[PDB]
Amino acid sequence: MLSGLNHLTLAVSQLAPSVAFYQQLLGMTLHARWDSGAYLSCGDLWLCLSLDPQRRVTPPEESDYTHYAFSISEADFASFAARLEAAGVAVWKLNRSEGASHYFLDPDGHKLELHVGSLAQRLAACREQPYKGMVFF
Amino acid sequence: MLSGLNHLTLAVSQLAPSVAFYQQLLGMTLHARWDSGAYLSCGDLWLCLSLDPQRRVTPPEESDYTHYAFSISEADFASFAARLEAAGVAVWKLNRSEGASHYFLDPDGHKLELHVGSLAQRLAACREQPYKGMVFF
Ligand SMILES: C[C@H](O)c1ccc([N+](=O)[O-])cc1
Ligand SMILES: [Mn+2]
Ligand SMILES: [Mn+2]
Repeated sequence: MLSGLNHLTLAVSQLAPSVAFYQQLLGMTLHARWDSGAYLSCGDLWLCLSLDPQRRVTPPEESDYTHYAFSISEADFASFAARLEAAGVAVWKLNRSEGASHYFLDPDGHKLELHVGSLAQRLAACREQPYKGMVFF
Repeated sequence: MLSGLNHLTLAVSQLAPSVAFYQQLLGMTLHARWDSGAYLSCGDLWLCLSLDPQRRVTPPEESDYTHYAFSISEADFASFAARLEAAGVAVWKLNRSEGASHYFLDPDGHKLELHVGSLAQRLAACREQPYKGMVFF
């Protein structure tokens, strides 16, 4: 059967600024780069950045809610979010509707998130403060 | 420090066919559903489906190469691909890289992939036959 996410591939319009964002600013590990892409890891996540002439720099009001959240500990969350803010990283959401989260954009407008907590923790939180119509299986 | 992918959220235009696709066709575990979304898991992956009236059913020629690959074993690959084919799921790309891959579309045009093989396997293949301009770190 399917066993998890093998990799996340993000199309990018300019390879070098995107590598710098994920490696230098977000601290991911860069394993290789080539003329049209790069391979990084973030813990067990395999991230591929793929140079794509079709990728457009997309304002957050023009894209849907599809987004990619990265795990961070409770101890590191606030200072990492504040560092992104001080570095001028654009945002896209302010209301914490799914717990402790910081919502920010990559150079092409990919919607990213820092989040503290697991699915199990979110389900437990939702039992106390459920979303409208929520059912648990 | 970021420790992994916390969750993947896909905006969907119609919640019921998306739940059917991810839970029933793709075999993911449904943990909760509410009026405007659902939480599923696939191995370690926390997947959120978020009902979004801004999501367009998007032909693959009109979206960039951003895509989401799920892990499957080599032994299970061919029968899972055949299941998707029987269900009429559209393919958006043929495989031309190392490791088995099946490139398929979700009901809204999200670009998905079944892939066999790890980052370590890919890096090993690349060291033997580097892409144009490839540098390792
Ligand atoms: C911008 C310049 O071409 C360049 C800088 C750095 C790398 N690298 O670390 O592999 C590649 C290419
Ligand atoms: Mn999220
Ligand atoms: Mn891929």
